[PDB]
Amino acid sequence: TQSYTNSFTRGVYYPDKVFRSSVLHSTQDLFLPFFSNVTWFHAPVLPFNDGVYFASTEKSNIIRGWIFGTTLDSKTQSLLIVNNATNVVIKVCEFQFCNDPFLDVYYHKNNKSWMESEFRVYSSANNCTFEYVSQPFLMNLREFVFKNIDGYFKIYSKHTPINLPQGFSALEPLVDLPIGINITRFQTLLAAYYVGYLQPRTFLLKYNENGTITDAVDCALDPLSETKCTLKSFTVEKGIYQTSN
Amino acid sequence: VLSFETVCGPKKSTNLVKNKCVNFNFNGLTGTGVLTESNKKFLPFQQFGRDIADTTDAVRDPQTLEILDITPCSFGGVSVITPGTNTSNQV
Amino acid sequence: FRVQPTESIVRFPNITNLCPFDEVFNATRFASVYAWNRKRISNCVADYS
Ligand SMILES: *[C@@H]1O[C@H](CO)[C@@H](O)[C@H](O)[C@H]1NC(C)=O
Ligand SMILES: *[C@@H]1O[C@H](CO)[C@@H](O)[C@H](O)[C@H]1NC(C)=O
Ligand SMILES: *[C@@H]1O[C@H](CO)[C@@H](O)[C@H](O)[C@H]1NC(C)=O
Ligand SMILES: *[C@@H]1O[C@H](CO)[C@@H](O)[C@H](O)[C@H]1NC(C)=O
Ligand SMILES: *[C@@H]1O[C@H](CO)[C@@H](O)[C@H](O)[C@H]1NC(C)=O
Ligand SMILES: *[C@@H]1O[C@H](CO)[C@@H](O)[C@H](O)[C@H]1NC(C)=O
Ligand SMILES: *[C@@H]1O[C@H](CO)[C@@H](O)[C@H](O)[C@H]1NC(C)=O
Repeated sequence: TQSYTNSFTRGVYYPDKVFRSSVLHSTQDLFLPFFSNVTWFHAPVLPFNDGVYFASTEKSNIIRGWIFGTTLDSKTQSLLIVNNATNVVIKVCEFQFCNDPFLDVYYHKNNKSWMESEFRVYSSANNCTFEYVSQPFLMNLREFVFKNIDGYFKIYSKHTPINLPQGFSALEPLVDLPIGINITRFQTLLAAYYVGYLQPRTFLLKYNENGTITDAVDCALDPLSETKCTLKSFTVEKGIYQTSN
Repeated sequence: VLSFETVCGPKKSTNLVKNKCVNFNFNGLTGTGVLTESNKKFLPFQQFGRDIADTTDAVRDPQTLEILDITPCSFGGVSVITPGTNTSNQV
Repeated sequence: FRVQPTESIVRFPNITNLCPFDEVFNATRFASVYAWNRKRISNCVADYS
């Protein structure tokens, strides 16, 4: 299932660790384009080009874990992320064979809702380098953006309650794990997917007095946004303005 | 045998001095200025601070959960006020 | 006129996650040379002193 939907100003994250109060900043980094189209996934390997935007909402904890890699073979190192009930394990260890993802013949939650101690997806645990354990990543709508720039793998997260809904929610950094591996493909795991891809765009964020982003404008959507970015302001007065060439 | 090929030696620290023009180095953020406490509220993940002119304003020390401003210690020009040298010699 | 600095300070985060050089050196029983142990010490502060 690849039903398409538009992203209404979703996928904004803090670019740096610095703090700014009551000032508009223009930055040129990877971002999800405003009003771009995303793909819903239901019950395949994604191309994972220049970052990714992951979002999912549900009242259960069915969704957990991700796998990254460029070949998923013994030739090249592969990465894993899996969340437990009380912890998370992130080990960049090679995996050779994947016969089939685990799937119960019944998988009915109307009678039995217990699915425990049934996780075995790695056929061979070869030599590897890094392993990180911390507080659970997941807890409402969950939004994650994964990047791989200069050998650093960065993960952002945010929990936005809903009643991709409209609004602005900034993604705060979570864990900058230094794997060093090349990533060209990714895939989600089970026990309602929003997938979007980033481009090297330029933005103009608005910083609150407390230091949080409230609004942003994409400098390549419509001529009004280009005028706003040129003037470095969110309100434009009457007149004629030169924007580009 | 320890073969060689993230693994870096411990970097020692120095006591924190305030209200004096002191050279500082906070996680590689070299600079010079006076160190004073600030009534700001950084986010949990932020570490530095930067004003409209892209100049470091406030820095959070990596050890304790405190944030302090960075103000350059006083500089400026000097002037001499004197009457005519024939009239007098005081300045 | 310019006020010169009076001191130089360097601040770095607490030292922790020290490498397991203590465990390698004080092994109660080592192995023979033909089957020699190996430990990939990575992602830790060394403190060779
Ligand atoms: C982009 O999203 C729209 C829905 O707004 C869809 O009609 C269109 O097919 C998408 N683009 C591509 C290349 O599929
Ligand atoms: C987390 O799940 C993995 C999956 O096998 C398991 O090996 C590990 O022991 C779990 N964590 C804890 C603290 O039990
Ligand atoms: C780890 O396993 C891979 C897979 O064969 C191998 O090529 C590599 O030499 C091993 N060691 C390291 C340090 O990567
Ligand atoms: C990743 O790609 C770069 C260039 O695309 C290459 O030099 C490097 O060997 C690849 N593998 C790793 C582990 O960086
Ligand atoms: C900034 O934080 C203070 C203290 O939590 C709060 O009172 C104030 O409303 C905040 N400013 C906002 C949300 O604009
Ligand atoms: C570093 O050690 C000091 C000792 O007083 C402690 O207060 C501080 O919290 C430690 N660093 C951290 C984790 O903030
Ligand atoms: C200073 O004043 C006196 C008296 O007015 C005059 O004689 C003298 O020439 C003056 N000095 C100079 C350098 O002109």
